[PDB]
Amino acid sequence: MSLQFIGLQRRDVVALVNFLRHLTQKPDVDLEAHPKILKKCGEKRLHRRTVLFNELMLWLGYYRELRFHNPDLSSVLEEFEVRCVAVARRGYTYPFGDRGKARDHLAVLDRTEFDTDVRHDAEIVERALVSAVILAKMSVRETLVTAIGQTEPIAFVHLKDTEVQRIEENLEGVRRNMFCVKPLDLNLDRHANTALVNAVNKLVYTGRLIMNVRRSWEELERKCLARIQERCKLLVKELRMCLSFDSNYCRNILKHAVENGDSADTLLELLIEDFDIYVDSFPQS
Amino acid sequence: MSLQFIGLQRRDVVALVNFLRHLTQKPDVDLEAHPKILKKCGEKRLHRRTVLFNELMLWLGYYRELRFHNPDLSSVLEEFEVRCVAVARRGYTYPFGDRGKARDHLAVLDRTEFDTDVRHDAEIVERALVSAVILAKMSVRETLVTAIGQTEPIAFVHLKDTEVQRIEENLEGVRRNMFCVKPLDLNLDRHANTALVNAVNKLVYTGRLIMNVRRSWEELERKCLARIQERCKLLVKELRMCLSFDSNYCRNILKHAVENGDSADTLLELLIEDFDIYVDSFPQS
Amino acid sequence: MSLQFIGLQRRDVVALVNFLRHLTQKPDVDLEAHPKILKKCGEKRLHRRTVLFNELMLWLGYYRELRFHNPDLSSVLEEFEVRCVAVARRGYTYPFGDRGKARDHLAVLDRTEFDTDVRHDAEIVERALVSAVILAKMSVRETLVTAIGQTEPIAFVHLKDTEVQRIEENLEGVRRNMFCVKPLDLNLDRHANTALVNAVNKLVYTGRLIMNVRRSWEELERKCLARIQERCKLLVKELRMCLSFDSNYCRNILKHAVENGDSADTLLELLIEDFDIYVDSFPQS
Amino acid sequence: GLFSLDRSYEEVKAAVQQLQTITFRDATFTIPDPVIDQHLLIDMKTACLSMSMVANLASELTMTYVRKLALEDSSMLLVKCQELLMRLDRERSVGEPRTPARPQHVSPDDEIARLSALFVMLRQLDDLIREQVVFTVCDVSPDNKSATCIFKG
Repeated sequence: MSLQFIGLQRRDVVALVNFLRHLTQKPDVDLEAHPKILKKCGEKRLHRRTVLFNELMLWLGYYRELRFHNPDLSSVLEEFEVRCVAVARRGYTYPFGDRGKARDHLAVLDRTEFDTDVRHDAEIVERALVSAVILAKMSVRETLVTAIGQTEPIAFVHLKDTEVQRIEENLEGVRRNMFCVKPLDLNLDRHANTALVNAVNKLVYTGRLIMNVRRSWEELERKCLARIQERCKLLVKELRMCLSFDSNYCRNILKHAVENGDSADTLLELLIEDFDIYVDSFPQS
Repeated sequence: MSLQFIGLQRRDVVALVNFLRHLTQKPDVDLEAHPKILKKCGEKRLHRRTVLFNELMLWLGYYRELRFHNPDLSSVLEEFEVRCVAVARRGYTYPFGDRGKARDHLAVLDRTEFDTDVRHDAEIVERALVSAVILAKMSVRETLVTAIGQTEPIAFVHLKDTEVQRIEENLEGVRRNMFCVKPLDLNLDRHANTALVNAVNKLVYTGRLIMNVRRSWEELERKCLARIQERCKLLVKELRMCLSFDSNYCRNILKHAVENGDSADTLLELLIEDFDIYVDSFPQS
Repeated sequence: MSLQFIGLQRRDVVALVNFLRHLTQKPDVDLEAHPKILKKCGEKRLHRRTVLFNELMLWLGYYRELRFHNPDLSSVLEEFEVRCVAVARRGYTYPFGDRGKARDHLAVLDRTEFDTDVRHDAEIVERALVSAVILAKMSVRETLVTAIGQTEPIAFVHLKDTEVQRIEENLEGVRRNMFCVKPLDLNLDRHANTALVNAVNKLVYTGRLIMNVRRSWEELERKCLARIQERCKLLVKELRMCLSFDSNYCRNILKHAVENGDSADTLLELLIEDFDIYVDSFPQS
Repeated sequence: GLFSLDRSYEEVKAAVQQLQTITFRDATFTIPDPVIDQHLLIDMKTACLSMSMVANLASELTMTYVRKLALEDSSMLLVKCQELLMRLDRERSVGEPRTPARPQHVSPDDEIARLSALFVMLRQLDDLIREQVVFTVCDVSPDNKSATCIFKG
């Protein structure tokens, strides 16, 4: 469970442990966004092997921390449907030019539900929002897309330039640290807007929030495994260079597959429990 | 964003903002309810111009926390919308002394829906409950009052006084503070009561809830819109007396009408940002 | 919350009073599981009349803490129905070698319901998991016992034994203390499992959680009441010897039977409000 | 015939026996079971398909039309019929249903083939849909042995 490193002094070891304890509460949760933390590995100061190895441990413990926190979306996914159901009852009483065209959108809005897979979750968020913004635009008699295959872009309606520039800073700051979000001091409600428009705006906000969290999480998750294979392919080339009991031991550890981040967990646990034996293979000082 | 007070020490400004930030958590959410906050303004200790200005800052900032917290009974509203629909399936089966007299109330019950305006909702539930609470009386063959001009006081039927007293104190505690509703441990159904009557009671409960919250919210807002208009009406008089550039500057900031709480938020956002130029107007200590 | 004791030293009273506030947090939530706390009660330091009375206070107060920390499964118990319907969601689509037999299991899975009363659920869970696992094994074509009168054990399917150890250890720490929940046991593999088993295992874990907590609370209450009802009998037989007023006041209090949820909580208040007067009888120090 | 597929169950095993013996205002005459050798005969199978196709093909199909007809309101009951489509027995939960389920995106031409296959099954069912009188007895002989019926058809 405890991580191990070779060249670094205990100050930097504790620095990385504290960097990892505070991951969720840290802004910009991305190891590639903190180049000084990678410089803490002591690039250009220690041997190529020890640099590569402390970096592999950094990436493995970072990916393990991601899995350990693993941002749950249970409450917002249910709040999104609870919020979604509002627009239907707000739109029923409203008079439309062609009520059947909007009844189709209310029906798309009311059959919303989330499949168990995380993969199909983002698609409902987008289809309902397309059904809702188009509904709100029919509410205001605003121009609609007509070309075949074209679709209205999801965008907030009747909101100030400063106000959308302000909420987009929030929705962007969700992308750089998903696990925690700070709700805006500003409220999307407006006295000038129709109640349906306000419900649509809050629905769009929750939808863009869900989409920003999902896409960024999956991006980090695949990137970590990409760097991990990047490291193991080079580390094997380094270990082949100098055969000994312990250099030949780390290679037989690295022979295994890297896919499927549970396999990275396997590699990290086997790499820790067998650390004592090959620690002398890596030069230090 | 940063409220500005003239003659108020940070010990009192911290108290005034701590009163706002925890407003959802306090019972009796009314600025007038807490007179100590009205005393923290410096009234009868500061000059009148500064007194009215600090009172005005308090009112604009309290109105803002109202617009922000902005209760939204949607999750309960859908349950009420379902229970009203069940009430008619119960009332249709049970034999009635008059097939046609109850037809009016059942059709009134079928016609319930929530208008695009939120403000109509409290009316609907009212015309919902006159539809039901009268009808349940015919259910027990009780002789409901038919004197003109009184309709039918809303009331739970065939219930323990121990229970109605508790449910009444619950509705009252919701009345004073409408944001942190506390879920009941009570089971409103009683096997002793008629199966229809358990449904009428589970309907009337949520109906009283939605009515009380909407009424109390409108009652607070309808008051604050008068309070801020009075503060500006009195402050423009005091500001007329001085011809200093900043004294004319504040009158020009106050020219805009406080109606339509959106303007109440615009005036505050403006009144903060230009505070530095005219702060010279008001005496200090 | 106003507990008192006759002969205990004040420093010992501090530990006993603090045991109330730190009860649920610590592992091994059972009064016997802590013998030190019962040596703190006053055996062989205080007279038998004092010891048997002191244990009445500890057992009634412990029964009071247990009901304050009213363990409330309904939040998770609702999610059990989501997970169970999610299991049937895959039981229909999944092909079987013989489907006319598994259709019985899917129907029997559709039956499961939650009564508002707690005591039947430890049966319903068993009716489901046995019906579910007999389904899940047929996903991977496991050999099934046909001998009449045999129930298949309730065990996780295609979860590694080292994983099963870590998950059953969490279940054992749940059986140790119902209040503390650590659902941090999610190591299931994306690749290694099939469509049914992925949900059958999570359903089995939630059912084992719900049943373990129900049984743990039931054991706690079963021991508490039998202990209190015996200590009352011992003390009533003990004070019969004395004639003095302060002692007879105690028997007049203890005539009332402790058998109820509400009766111990009434006796403890009635035995606390009148403590000033009968403490003279019990010899102290 | 609809139970011919379910002879494993004791409840159906008993209900079939109850349907088997009609109880009429006269001496009773049990009806032979169509099921035999664990397997249904081809005619009843085709007729049960004619019924179940009409029972299932209509449920997924009629919403695409009722949603459009309910707009007009001249008849004034198709809005009430949109709720009739739901086929719910209990009053709706606080969950999904507010509108009936309708097919999505359906490819332009197959909708004609499903429509026409709905009508092909009524033709298979028509022989059983409407029995027709062939006699109307005016007087009966004693012992109810001869009767004198005016012929119909």
